Amino acid sequence: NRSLIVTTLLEEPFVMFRKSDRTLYGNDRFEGYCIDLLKELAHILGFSYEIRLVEDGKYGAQDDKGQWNGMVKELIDHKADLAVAPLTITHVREKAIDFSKPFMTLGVSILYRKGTPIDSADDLAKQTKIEYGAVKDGATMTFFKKSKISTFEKMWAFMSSKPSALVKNNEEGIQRTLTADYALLMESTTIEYITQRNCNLTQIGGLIDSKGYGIGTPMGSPYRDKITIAILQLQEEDKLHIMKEKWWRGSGCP
Ligand SMILES: CNC(=O)CC[C@H](C[C@H](N)C(=O)O)C(=O)O
Ligand SMILES: [Cl-]
Ligand SMILES: [K+]
Ligand SMILES: [K+]
Repeated sequence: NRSLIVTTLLEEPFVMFRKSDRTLYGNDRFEGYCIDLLKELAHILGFSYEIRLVEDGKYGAQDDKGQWNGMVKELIDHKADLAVAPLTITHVREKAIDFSKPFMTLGVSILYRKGTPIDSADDLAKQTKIEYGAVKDGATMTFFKKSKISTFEKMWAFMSSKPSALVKNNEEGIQRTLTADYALLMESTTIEYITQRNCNLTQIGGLIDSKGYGIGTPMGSPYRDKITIAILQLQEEDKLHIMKEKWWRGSGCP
């Protein structure tokens, strides 16, 4: 009956500061695919919300003692009711929080400058001249850390010995690919957005795995089921496809 606390972080084109001459405040500060999604869920389900940026700016991972951070920790501590963001649904996380059914499907792939004609992950793993890494404390990093696939094991070994291989966020990571001989391990629908706008960057290879984004909730949340059905209904009508086209719609690359 109360407004729901929504945790998030800034990530183009999912959650961004809207442009204005005015100083903005409250929910009005934000726009993007997840905000559009949040509005539709709120309309369909009849709830209100207050959006808050997660203080540590992280999605969430476990430390050596097994303690979480990021939005995942916000849910665990019940400081937020929902995590509305491009939050990857993973089995390791389902151990701490719950998820709606996925609202978007994606996979891990490679972002790299057009040039050295690498064609796959295997090529990166067998060398060190081209450094590579991932966003710290995100799903992609954790995927590598936990993998039993020989190649990805080789990659994690490399990433974790190399001090700045793992970057604070996408913005930092993308910049590194543009200024250093560096490849970023990143999620594919994001790679898609970036390579349409940065014509010297490209995706290398295809998708190495396949997973989903979902809305996070505290374990046992009373909103989770209701969110899932609304999401399912949005997909049936191709609305999430249309919504994506809206925010990915950009000026192409020769
Ligand atoms: C769409 N957001 C990003 O690419 C930022 C980092 C992401 C965050 C990831 N979806 C996660 O849930 O931890 C990643 O680790 O690949
Ligand atoms: Cl905030
Ligand atoms: K402003
Ligand atoms: K209300």
